[PDB]
Amino acid sequence: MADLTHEFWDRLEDVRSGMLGIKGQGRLIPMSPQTDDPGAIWFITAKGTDLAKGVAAGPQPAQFVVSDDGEGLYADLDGTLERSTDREALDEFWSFVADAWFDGGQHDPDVCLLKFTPASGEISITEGGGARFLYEIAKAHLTDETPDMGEQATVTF
Amino acid sequence: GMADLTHEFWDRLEDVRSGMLGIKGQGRLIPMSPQTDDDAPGAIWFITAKGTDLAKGVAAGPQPAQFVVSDDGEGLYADLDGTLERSTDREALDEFWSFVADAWFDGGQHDPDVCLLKFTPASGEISITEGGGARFLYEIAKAHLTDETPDMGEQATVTF
Ligand SMILES: [Ca+2]
Ligand SMILES: [Ca+2]
Ligand SMILES: [Ca+2]
Ligand SMILES: [Ca+2]
Repeated sequence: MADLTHEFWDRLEDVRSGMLGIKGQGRLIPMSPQTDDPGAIWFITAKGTDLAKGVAAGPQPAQFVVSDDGEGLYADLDGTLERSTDREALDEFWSFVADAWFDGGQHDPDVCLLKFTPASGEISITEGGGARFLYEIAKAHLTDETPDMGEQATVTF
Repeated sequence: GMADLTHEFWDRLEDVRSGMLGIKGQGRLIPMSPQTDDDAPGAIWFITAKGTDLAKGVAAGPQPAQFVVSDDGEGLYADLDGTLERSTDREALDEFWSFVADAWFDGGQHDPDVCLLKFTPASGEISITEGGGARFLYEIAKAHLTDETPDMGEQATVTF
Protein backbone atom coordinates (compact mmCIF):
# COMPACT_ATOMS: atom_id res chain seq x y z
CA MET A 1 0.00 0.00 0.00
CA ALA A 2 0.85 3.74 -0.08
CA ASP A 3 1.20 3.89 3.75
CA LEU A 4 3.82 1.07 3.72
CA THR A 5 5.96 3.04 1.19
CA HIS A 6 5.68 6.26 3.29
CA GLU A 7 6.57 4.26 6.47
CA PHE A 8 9.63 2.74 4.65
CA TRP A 9 11.11 6.17 3.77
CA ASP A 10 10.27 7.55 7.24
CA ARG A 11 12.14 4.75 9.07
CA LEU A 12 14.99 4.49 6.49
CA GLU A 13 16.03 8.06 7.47
CA ASP A 14 17.33 6.76 10.89
CA VAL A 15 18.95 3.54 9.49
CA ARG A 16 22.74 3.88 9.95
CA SER A 17 23.74 0.88 7.74
CA GLY A 18 22.61 -1.30 4.82
CA MET A 19 24.00 -3.95 2.44
CA LEU A 20 24.57 -2.63 -1.14
CA GLY A 21 25.74 -4.27 -4.37
CA ILE A 22 25.53 -4.42 -8.19
CA LYS A 23 23.57 -7.45 -9.54
CA GLY A 24 25.80 -10.26 -10.85
CA GLN A 25 29.01 -8.64 -9.46
CA GLY A 26 30.51 -9.91 -6.17
CA ARG A 27 28.65 -9.90 -2.84
CA LEU A 28 26.80 -7.23 -0.83
CA ILE A 29 28.90 -4.91 1.41
CA PRO A 30 27.98 -2.54 4.31
CA MET A 31 27.23 1.12 3.33
CA SER A 32 25.78 4.24 5.05
CA PRO A 33 22.43 5.25 3.40
CA GLN A 34 21.50 8.98 3.36
CA THR A 35 17.94 10.30 2.66
CA ASP A 36 16.11 13.69 2.92
CA ASP A 37 13.73 16.13 1.11
CA PRO A 38 12.04 11.11 -1.09
CA GLY A 39 13.03 9.16 -4.23
CA ALA A 40 16.56 7.78 -3.80
CA ILE A 41 19.03 6.42 -1.23
CA TRP A 42 22.42 8.24 -1.35
CA PHE A 43 25.91 6.94 -0.41
CA ILE A 44 29.39 8.51 -0.09
CA THR A 45 32.27 6.19 -1.14
CA ALA A 46 35.79 6.02 -2.63
CA LYS A 47 36.38 6.03 -6.44
CA GLY A 48 38.83 3.08 -6.16
CA THR A 49 36.14 0.73 -4.70
CA ASP A 50 34.35 -1.97 -6.76
CA LEU A 51 30.92 -0.22 -6.52
CA ALA A 52 32.38 3.10 -7.80
CA LYS A 53 34.22 1.41 -10.71
CA GLY A 54 31.14 -0.78 -11.46
CA VAL A 55 28.90 2.29 -12.12
CA ALA A 56 31.60 4.39 -13.94
CA ALA A 57 30.28 3.52 -17.44
CA GLY A 58 26.62 4.12 -16.45
CA PRO A 59 23.61 3.16 -14.26
CA GLN A 60 23.61 -0.57 -13.32
CA PRO A 61 20.82 -2.77 -11.84
CA ALA A 62 21.53 -3.12 -8.10
CA GLN A 63 20.35 -4.57 -4.80
CA PHE A 64 20.06 -2.87 -1.39
CA VAL A 65 19.17 -4.84 1.77
CA VAL A 66 18.13 -3.31 5.13
CA SER A 67 17.81 -5.18 8.45
CA ASP A 68 17.50 -2.68 11.33
CA ASP A 69 16.14 -3.82 14.75
CA GLY A 70 16.28 -0.30 16.29
CA GLU A 71 13.86 1.08 13.67
CA GLY A 72 12.12 -2.26 12.96
CA LEU A 73 12.70 -1.91 9.19
CA TYR A 74 13.54 -5.00 7.11
CA ALA A 75 13.74 -4.70 3.30
CA ASP A 76 15.23 -6.40 0.21
CA LEU A 77 15.11 -3.77 -2.56
CA ASP A 78 15.76 -4.12 -6.31
CA GLY A 79 16.77 -0.85 -7.99
CA THR A 80 19.36 1.12 -9.97
CA LEU A 81 22.80 2.27 -8.72
CA GLU A 82 24.61 5.16 -10.49
CA ARG A 83 27.38 7.73 -10.01
CA SER A 84 25.94 11.23 -9.32
CA THR A 85 27.70 14.55 -10.11
CA ASP A 86 25.06 16.63 -8.20
CA ARG A 87 26.67 19.41 -6.09
CA GLU A 88 23.51 20.07 -3.99
CA ALA A 89 23.05 16.39 -3.01
CA LEU A 90 26.80 16.03 -2.22
CA ASP A 91 26.68 19.09 0.11
CA GLU A 92 23.37 17.98 1.74
CA PHE A 93 24.49 14.41 2.66
CA TRP A 94 28.11 15.34 3.63
CA SER A 95 28.85 14.83 7.36
CA PHE A 96 31.44 14.90 10.17
CA VAL A 97 31.86 11.09 9.74
CA ALA A 98 32.55 11.48 5.96
CA ASP A 99 35.38 14.03 6.69
CA ALA A 100 37.21 11.39 8.80
CA TRP A 101 37.54 9.08 5.74
CA PHE A 102 38.12 11.85 3.14
CA ASP A 103 40.66 14.43 4.44
CA GLY A 104 40.21 16.68 1.33
CA GLY A 105 36.55 17.58 2.12
CA GLN A 106 33.45 17.01 -0.06
CA HIS A 107 35.35 18.06 -3.24
CA ASP A 108 38.16 15.45 -2.62
CA PRO A 109 39.04 13.70 -5.97
CA ASP A 110 38.62 10.23 -4.34
CA VAL A 111 35.00 11.07 -3.21
CA CYS A 112 32.17 9.44 -5.20
CA LEU A 113 28.43 10.11 -4.62
CA LEU A 114 26.36 6.99 -5.46
CA LYS A 115 22.56 7.19 -6.01
CA PHE A 116 20.34 4.12 -5.47
CA THR A 117 16.81 4.54 -6.90
CA PRO A 118 14.56 1.69 -5.61
CA ALA A 119 12.32 -0.03 -8.21
CA SER A 120 10.59 -2.61 -6.00
CA GLY A 121 11.10 -4.65 -2.83
CA GLU A 122 9.69 -6.93 -0.12
CA ILE A 123 9.39 -4.89 3.11
CA SER A 124 8.51 -5.77 6.76
CA ILE A 125 7.78 -2.97 9.29
CA THR A 126 7.48 -3.63 13.08
CA GLU A 127 4.46 -1.58 14.30
CA GLY A 128 4.64 -0.67 18.01
CA GLY A 129 7.61 -1.01 20.38
CA GLY A 130 8.28 -3.19 23.43
CA ALA A 131 4.83 -2.30 24.89
CA ARG A 132 2.94 -3.88 21.95
CA PHE A 133 5.43 -6.82 21.88
CA LEU A 134 4.63 -7.49 25.58
CA TYR A 135 0.86 -7.26 24.87
CA GLU A 136 0.99 -9.53 21.77
CA ILE A 137 2.82 -12.27 23.77
CA ALA A 138 0.25 -12.00 26.61
CA LYS A 139 -2.55 -12.05 23.97
CA ALA A 140 -0.98 -15.15 22.28
CA HIS A 141 -1.54 -17.25 25.44
CA LEU A 142 -5.06 -15.78 26.02
CA THR A 143 -6.24 -16.26 22.37
CA ASP A 144 -3.96 -18.93 20.71
CA GLU A 145 -3.53 -16.49 17.77
CA THR A 146 -0.14 -15.76 16.21
CA PRO A 147 1.29 -12.31 17.22
CA ASP A 148 0.78 -9.43 14.74
CA MET A 149 3.96 -7.34 15.13
CA GLY A 150 3.28 -5.29 11.96
CA GLU A 151 2.77 -5.16 8.19
CA GLN A 152 4.53 -7.14 5.46
CA ALA A 153 4.19 -6.62 1.68
CA THR A 154 5.91 -6.43 -1.72
CA VAL A 155 5.87 -2.81 -2.96
CA THR A 156 6.56 -1.14 -6.34
CA PHE A 157 8.14 2.32 -5.86
CA GLY B 1 43.88 -14.14 9.88
CA MET B 2 41.05 -15.83 7.93
CA ALA B 3 40.29 -18.30 10.78
CA ASP B 4 40.33 -15.44 13.37
CA LEU B 5 37.73 -13.44 11.36
CA THR B 6 35.62 -16.66 11.02
CA HIS B 7 35.74 -17.30 14.82
CA GLU B 8 34.68 -13.66 15.45
CA PHE B 9 31.72 -14.02 13.02
CA TRP B 10 30.28 -16.93 15.10
CA ASP B 11 31.27 -15.06 18.28
CA ARG B 12 29.08 -12.03 17.41
CA LEU B 13 26.26 -13.80 15.45
CA GLU B 14 24.67 -15.01 18.75
CA ASP B 15 23.70 -11.46 19.79
CA VAL B 16 22.28 -10.67 16.28
CA ARG B 17 18.46 -10.69 16.71
CA SER B 18 17.58 -10.55 12.98
CA GLY B 19 18.87 -11.53 9.53
CA MET B 20 17.61 -11.67 5.92
CA LEU B 21 17.19 -15.28 4.69
CA GLY B 22 16.24 -16.73 1.29
CA ILE B 23 16.56 -19.60 -1.21
CA LYS B 24 18.56 -18.65 -4.35
CA GLY B 25 16.39 -17.92 -7.41
CA GLN B 26 13.13 -17.98 -5.38
CA GLY B 27 11.64 -14.60 -4.39
CA ARG B 28 13.34 -11.99 -2.20
CA LEU B 29 15.06 -12.16 1.21
CA ILE B 30 12.75 -11.99 4.29
CA PRO B 31 13.53 -11.19 7.97
CA MET B 32 14.25 -14.26 10.19
CA SER B 33 15.63 -14.83 13.74
CA PRO B 34 19.01 -16.65 13.65
CA GLN B 35 19.62 -18.95 16.64
CA THR B 36 23.25 -20.02 17.24
CA ASP B 37 25.71 -21.07 19.95
CA ASP B 38 29.46 -20.27 19.58
CA ASP B 39 30.32 -23.47 21.57
CA ALA B 40 28.93 -25.42 18.54
CA PRO B 41 29.62 -23.25 15.43
CA GLY B 42 29.00 -24.33 11.81
CA ALA B 43 25.22 -23.87 11.32
CA ILE B 44 22.64 -21.06 11.75
CA TRP B 45 19.23 -22.31 13.00
CA PHE B 46 15.72 -20.88 12.32
CA ILE B 47 12.26 -21.81 13.72
CA THR B 48 9.50 -21.23 11.10
CA ALA B 49 6.01 -22.39 10.00
CA LYS B 50 5.50 -25.39 7.63
CA GLY B 51 3.14 -23.30 5.43
CA THR B 52 5.83 -20.65 4.65
CA ASP B 53 7.72 -20.43 1.33
CA LEU B 54 11.12 -21.24 2.96
CA ALA B 55 9.65 -24.41 4.57
CA LYS B 56 7.96 -25.58 1.33
CA GLY B 57 11.09 -24.63 -0.69
CA VAL B 58 13.31 -27.03 1.33
CA ALA B 59 10.64 -29.81 1.78
CA ALA B 60 11.98 -31.95 -1.11
CA GLY B 61 15.63 -31.49 0.05
CA PRO B 62 18.61 -29.11 0.63
CA GLN B 63 18.70 -25.94 -1.57
CA PRO B 64 21.35 -23.22 -2.21
CA ALA B 65 20.54 -20.21 0.01
CA GLN B 66 21.61 -16.71 1.02
CA PHE B 67 21.72 -15.17 4.52
CA VAL B 68 22.50 -11.45 4.88
CA VAL B 69 23.39 -9.85 8.25
CA SER B 70 23.72 -6.12 9.10
CA ASP B 71 23.90 -5.27 12.83
CA ASP B 72 25.28 -1.91 14.13
CA GLY B 73 25.05 -2.91 17.84
CA GLU B 74 27.43 -5.85 17.27
CA GLY B 75 29.24 -4.40 14.21
CA LEU B 76 28.75 -7.64 12.23
CA TYR B 77 27.96 -7.29 8.51
CA ALA B 78 27.94 -10.36 6.23
CA ASP B 79 26.57 -11.60 2.89
CA LEU B 80 26.72 -15.42 3.16
CA ASP B 81 26.22 -18.18 0.54
CA GLY B 82 25.22 -21.59 1.91
CA THR B 83 22.69 -24.44 2.04
CA LEU B 84 19.22 -24.28 3.69
CA GLU B 85 17.43 -27.51 4.72
CA ARG B 86 14.83 -29.18 6.99
CA SER B 87 16.15 -30.54 10.32
CA THR B 88 14.51 -33.27 12.47
CA ASP B 89 17.15 -32.76 15.22
CA ARG B 90 15.20 -32.70 18.53
CA GLU B 91 18.40 -31.64 20.42
CA ALA B 92 18.78 -28.47 18.30
CA LEU B 93 15.00 -27.75 18.42
CA ASP B 94 14.93 -27.82 22.26
CA GLU B 95 18.20 -25.80 22.65
CA PHE B 96 17.06 -22.86 20.44
CA TRP B 97 13.37 -22.81 21.56
CA SER B 98 12.27 -19.59 23.36
CA PHE B 99 9.31 -17.73 24.95
CA VAL B 100 8.80 -15.95 21.57
CA ALA B 101 8.42 -19.36 19.81
CA ASP B 102 5.64 -20.27 22.34
CA ALA B 103 3.64 -17.18 21.20
CA TRP B 104 3.76 -18.10 17.47
CA PHE B 105 3.18 -21.87 18.02
CA ASP B 106 0.47 -22.51 20.68
CA GLY B 107 1.30 -26.28 20.87
CA GLY B 108 4.91 -25.89 22.14
CA GLN B 109 7.94 -27.24 20.24
CA HIS B 110 5.94 -30.42 19.37
CA ASP B 111 3.35 -28.46 17.32
CA PRO B 112 2.30 -29.67 13.79
CA ASP B 113 3.17 -26.31 12.14
CA VAL B 114 6.71 -26.07 13.68
CA CYS B 115 9.64 -26.45 11.23
CA LEU B 116 13.36 -26.26 12.19
CA LEU B 117 15.57 -24.90 9.35
CA LYS B 118 19.39 -25.32 9.27
CA PHE B 119 21.56 -22.89 7.24
CA THR B 120 25.17 -24.08 6.75
CA PRO B 121 27.37 -21.21 5.48
CA ALA B 122 29.77 -22.12 2.63
CA SER B 123 31.39 -18.69 2.12
CA GLY B 124 30.80 -14.94 2.41
CA GLU B 125 32.15 -11.38 2.51
CA ILE B 126 32.24 -10.42 6.22
CA SER B 127 32.98 -7.06 7.93
CA ILE B 128 33.81 -6.84 11.67
CA THR B 129 33.77 -3.29 13.20
CA GLU B 130 33.99 -1.55 16.61
CA GLY B 131 30.18 -0.81 16.53
CA GLY B 132 28.24 2.48 16.73
CA GLY B 133 28.56 3.38 20.44
CA ALA B 134 31.27 4.99 22.62
CA ARG B 135 34.24 3.61 20.62
CA PHE B 136 32.82 4.68 17.19
CA LEU B 137 32.29 8.30 18.36
CA TYR B 138 35.85 8.33 19.81
CA GLU B 139 37.41 6.85 16.62
CA ILE B 140 35.75 9.45 14.31
CA ALA B 141 36.74 12.29 16.72
CA LYS B 142 40.32 10.88 16.93
CA ALA B 143 40.51 10.69 13.09
CA HIS B 144 39.78 14.46 12.83
CA LEU B 145 42.26 15.29 15.63
CA THR B 146 45.20 13.26 14.12
CA ASP B 147 44.80 13.47 10.24
CA GLU B 148 44.44 9.67 10.01
CA THR B 149 41.55 7.61 8.59
CA PRO B 150 39.47 5.74 11.26
CA ASP B 151 40.51 2.17 12.18
CA MET B 152 36.99 0.73 11.82
CA GLY B 153 38.00 -2.96 11.63
CA GLU B 154 38.60 -5.99 9.36
CA GLN B 155 36.93 -6.97 6.04
CA ALA B 156 37.46 -10.25 4.12
CA THR B 157 35.97 -12.96 1.88
CA VAL B 158 35.94 -16.13 4.03
CA THR B 159 35.51 -19.85 3.19
CA PHE B 160 33.81 -21.79 6.04
CA1 LIG C 1 8.70 7.13 -8.81
CA1 LIG D 1 29.75 -14.79 21.61
CA1 LIG E 1 27.94 -17.84 23.98
CA1 LIG F 1 41.69 15.38 8.50
